[PDB]
Amino acid sequence: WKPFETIILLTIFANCVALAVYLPMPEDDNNSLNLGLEKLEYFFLTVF
Amino acid sequence: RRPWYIQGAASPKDMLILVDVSGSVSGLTLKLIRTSVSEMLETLSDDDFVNVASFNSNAQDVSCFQHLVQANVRNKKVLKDAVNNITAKGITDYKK
Ligand SMILES: [Ca+2]
Repeated sequence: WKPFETIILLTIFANCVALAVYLPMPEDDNNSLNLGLEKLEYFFLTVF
Repeated sequence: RRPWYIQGAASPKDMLILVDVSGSVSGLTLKLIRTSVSEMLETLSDDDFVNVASFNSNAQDVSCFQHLVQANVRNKKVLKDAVNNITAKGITDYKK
């Protein structure tokens, strides 16, 4: 009943932004940002 | 690119060609890399020593040489044949 929905809205927007800045690479190649965003996926998964 | 010009323009070399075969070079850039390596080999003479190596999260030679070779017609042909066989797969690692 608290304004706890707005926090979830903001974290959903953050998850969307994280998905957007992901850069697909060919043939199992990666960069540092992609490795960083993969770890961040656990932060969203546990909160949800 | 003539042999006499190349001879008179510099001194004998110890060249080592380091080719990136990580995943991101897949496509047009790999084909251009192969052609460019062949063209660069075309500029070497019998006083020059060359070897071609590749790396994708692990560095290795492209052929059965494993060190610098005389870069005569036969060795250059072997290096060209080995270079026109590399595929792009893996993660880039410049330190290795
Ligand atoms: Ca790369």
